[PDB]
Amino acid sequence: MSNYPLHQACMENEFFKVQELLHSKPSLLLQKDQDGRIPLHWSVSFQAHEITSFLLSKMENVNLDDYPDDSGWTPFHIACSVGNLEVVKSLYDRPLKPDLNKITNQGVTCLHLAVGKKWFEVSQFLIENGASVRIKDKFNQIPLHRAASVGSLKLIELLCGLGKSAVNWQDKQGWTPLFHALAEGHGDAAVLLVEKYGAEYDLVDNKGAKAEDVALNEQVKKFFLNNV
Amino acid sequence: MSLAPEADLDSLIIRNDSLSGAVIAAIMQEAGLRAVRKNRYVILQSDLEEAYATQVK
Repeated sequence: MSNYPLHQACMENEFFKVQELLHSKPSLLLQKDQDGRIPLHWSVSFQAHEITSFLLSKMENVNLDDYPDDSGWTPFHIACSVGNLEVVKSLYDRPLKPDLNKITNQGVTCLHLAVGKKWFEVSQFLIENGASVRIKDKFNQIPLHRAASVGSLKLIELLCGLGKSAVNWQDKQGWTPLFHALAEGHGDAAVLLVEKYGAEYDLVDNKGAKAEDVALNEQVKKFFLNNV
Repeated sequence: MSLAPEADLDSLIIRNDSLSGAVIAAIMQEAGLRAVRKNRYVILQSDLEEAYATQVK
């Protein structure tokens, strides 16, 4: 089986080809390649709307959750990381909807994937249909850790605000969302935590440092204390 | 070569946010070969995590 054309067909977006390959051999619709991925996977990865939508029609009794690739990534996972609200809404509004909290091999939820990349719609959409804003991945990291890391106040005010997110949890390295949003130097972001969403800042990582000590550069640091 | 649209390299950096630019090169490179064997060009998360492992501590 070395080559899996149907999947390929999904990568290259040859809508017909696909519709033509399913015709010849039906057992392909739900076949898993050397990555544990089924067609739908790739048809979502590259955003093949027509192919996708179609592919689904014959997967309407198929639970997305039951199809995670070799990294626990589900066609709804790939969907959320990519950033297309449509494609996601597509995979969501169906008889059997996917678990918004199912994690991947390294335990990250679509909220992380979404937040990390900064997909406000996606992030928000999810939060609205459940999606725990508090799921720790194999690094004791929750979406806010991601949000602060990049530093989007926009998503910081969403997780912490609406999603009443916890803000003082520390990952493995022993870092609160604040350290992150300071090591990458997002002063304004850092302060928003402490200031608007009461984030403690006297804690120390698993080495003895506080958020101030693990800041990007002095320019950053100062702006912090000079405003906390 | 290139990263799969859904790849999540951020996750990889944000873990211990303190990696020498050289490991990044090694991590990134290893993840290239893993993707190579799977006879694919684009890189998946599988490759990266498996690269991060045999490349850090």
